[PDB]
Amino acid sequence: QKVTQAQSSVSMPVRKAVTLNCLYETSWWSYYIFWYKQLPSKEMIFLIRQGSDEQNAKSGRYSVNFKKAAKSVALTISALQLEDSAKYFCALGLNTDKLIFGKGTRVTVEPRSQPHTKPSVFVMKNGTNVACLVKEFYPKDIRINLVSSKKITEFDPAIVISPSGKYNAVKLGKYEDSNSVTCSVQHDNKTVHSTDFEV
Amino acid sequence: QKVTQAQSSVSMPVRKAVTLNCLYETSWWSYYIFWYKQLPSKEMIFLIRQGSDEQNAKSGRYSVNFKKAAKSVALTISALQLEDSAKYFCALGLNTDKLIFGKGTRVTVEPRSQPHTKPSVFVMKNGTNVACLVKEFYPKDIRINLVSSKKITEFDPAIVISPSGKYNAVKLGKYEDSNSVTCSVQHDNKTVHSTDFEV
Amino acid sequence: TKSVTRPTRSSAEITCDLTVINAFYIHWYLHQEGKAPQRLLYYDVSNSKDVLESGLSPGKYYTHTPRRWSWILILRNLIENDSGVYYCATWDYKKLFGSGTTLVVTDKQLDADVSPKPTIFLPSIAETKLQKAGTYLCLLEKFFPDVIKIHWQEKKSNTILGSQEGNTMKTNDTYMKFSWLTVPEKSLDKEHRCIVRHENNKNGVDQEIIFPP
Amino acid sequence: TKSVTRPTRSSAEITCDLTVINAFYIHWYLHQEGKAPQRLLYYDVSNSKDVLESGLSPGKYYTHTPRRWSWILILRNLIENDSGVYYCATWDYKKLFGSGTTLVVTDKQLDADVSPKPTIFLPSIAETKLQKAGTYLCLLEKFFPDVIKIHWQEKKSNTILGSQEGNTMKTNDTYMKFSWLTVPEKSLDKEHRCIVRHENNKNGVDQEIIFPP
Repeated sequence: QKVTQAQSSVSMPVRKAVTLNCLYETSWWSYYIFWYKQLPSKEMIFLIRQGSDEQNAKSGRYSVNFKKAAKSVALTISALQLEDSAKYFCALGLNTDKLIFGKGTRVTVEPRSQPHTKPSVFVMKNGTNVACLVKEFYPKDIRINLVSSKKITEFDPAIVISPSGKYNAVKLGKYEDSNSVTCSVQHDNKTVHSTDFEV
Repeated sequence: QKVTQAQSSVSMPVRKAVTLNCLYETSWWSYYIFWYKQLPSKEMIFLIRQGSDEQNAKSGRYSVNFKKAAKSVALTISALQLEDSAKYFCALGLNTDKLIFGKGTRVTVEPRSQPHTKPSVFVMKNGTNVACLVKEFYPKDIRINLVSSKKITEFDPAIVISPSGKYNAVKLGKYEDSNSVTCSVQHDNKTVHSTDFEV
Repeated sequence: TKSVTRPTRSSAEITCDLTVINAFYIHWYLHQEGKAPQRLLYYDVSNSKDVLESGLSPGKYYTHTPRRWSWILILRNLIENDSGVYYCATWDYKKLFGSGTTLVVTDKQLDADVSPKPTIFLPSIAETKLQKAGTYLCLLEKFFPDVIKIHWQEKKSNTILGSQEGNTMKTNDTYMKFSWLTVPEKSLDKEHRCIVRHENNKNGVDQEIIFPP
Repeated sequence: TKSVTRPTRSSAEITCDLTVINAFYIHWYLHQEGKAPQRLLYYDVSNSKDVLESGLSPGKYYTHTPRRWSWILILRNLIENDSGVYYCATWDYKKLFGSGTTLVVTDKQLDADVSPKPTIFLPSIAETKLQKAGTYLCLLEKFFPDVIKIHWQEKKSNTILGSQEGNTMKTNDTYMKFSWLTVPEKSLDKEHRCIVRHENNKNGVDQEIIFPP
């Protein structure tokens, strides 16, 4: 009774398709294979169930490819979306029975192709904490360095997908003077300061 | 390992003495005998401890008579009071050990000798409930019958010792009219009504 | 002391108030009517394991420590012959005991509200001249677990007044108690209370019946 | 989902929110990092007994039913290798799961207050002309169990606003998170909230940070 998933991570863009592999192994004669997904808020949701006696089970945007002669089963998620970013588990399995899970594969969904836009950075203070705010920009090649002669801490930027399909980033940093600090950006071969917005 | 107490109840008046018996039985060579008392609010209080190797243990108003040749041990409560009305337990018995208790004897302490007084009854209503109230009287020979042609319920009287050393009694009773009801008392060969107090 | 009124085939939590720093073993005793207090088990606290008696299999008694130096005995699969008073004990010599907790195991024969319902009384008019005093009366009724405590307090004080209770008489399936108090002459027209402690009170907080002049 | 932060050699209560009428068996799963969800035990409810795994002796896991149809898994004698996410499950086919409960087992290395402490930010002055919008920023810090949930609400509504969080970055022994929200033009000068759910949040009630115009 073993379930093997030798896939660490996958990256597939929006409205494409993805196949996930699951090598089960058992000695029973009639079993079921369940598929579960785990949100980052730690919730398990039943996706699809493949009974090992009748043909391929599909339910909406999910499809299961079953190789009974081999030991391979495969989940298809067609027409991907933005909340298909989870961790997916293969389970093997009347009220007393247990499910045997695999180690789980992670699907990270990337946005589509967009023309390049420009950052338009800002800055905001709280006495000693600063925060450079970068507005929407499509390619993820960003460098959000700040300017201060007196540096204490500088955490990493946090790039996240906007609801427009582009990216936003915040980079915190604690300094002493915290008033003569102005952030800069090296996005897409053209430097963007924050003094042109100031006046 | 047995502890026997063949005494169901004792009645002894105030500032007298009482002996309680406890027949233990064991095969150990060195043991202790503890005495506990239980209030009616279910609290166990350690009274006295008799070590079976040295002489008789006394602590204040408690004394223990020890017969090592026989199997008899005996607690003395000298100069009785009014809060010596409990249930007393004999126990037999380093942090892991257990105590073996007996079935327990009950001591009910009676007040002293007083001259006879007279009841002086009253009455109090709540629409349908009545309650004859009897003030202080020393000998407990009371009969607190009420008068009504229309009787529904009549609970028993509750005779309790007053802080003066005499007795008070309440007898409830539910009736319909509940306004023309007057209680009477047959205490000590002289009947006491409740119409002489009314005017 | 309080009461616990679980039904049959259920679970019951029995906590003891005996607060002791750096204990080693916590014993558990059971007292039933006309019998002796016997030890059920004792709980090692440096190893966290129960040592039972020679009478039953495991899966009945469990000692739970929710915080440090606090213990709860959990009973499981309650039968009607499990009802009694439960103490907890520790050695020091003497053996201290832990104020008792009555457990009542019923067959869910309540079917209504079983809170104590007062029907308070007022002193008579003829008592308040020829005695220079007056007496209250605070009759409670229709309450099931019978571990009830009536005590009287002043209008604003922390004194316990000289009340004189009665016996917890039993109706056909419920119970009934009454307490009463006599107050002297120059403390007569004030406020008085008939605080009633019980398990099946509303919101857990015990009642507080206010008495007129 | 929440967190539990008991120390070593202690007891932990793990309750699950999965409310099901007329269950028969309640399974209990454990998920650790880079491993699979394995079943620890399952609790019969018509007989009230635990059936364990092939790995440990009894005296570690106990299933407690405080009320009818409510279950708590009590762990005993906690070791540092007991930490993970605990689910409860029932069959129906499919097998429903119970939203998880992280348990963190530490060596009492906190030694201070570990509540999330906000240091909120205000939109820049130049953003509020050439964008017709403004952005808040709600930085939290110094909180240990790391199961935290920041969501933004309106001044008086029940809507969840389009916040955009960041990664729970780790300081030398504590943690730090920040969330931020962009609001449009004609809903700008109102009040906004930065509700923060956490375990070591004072009085149990979660925070509620009010944001100016």
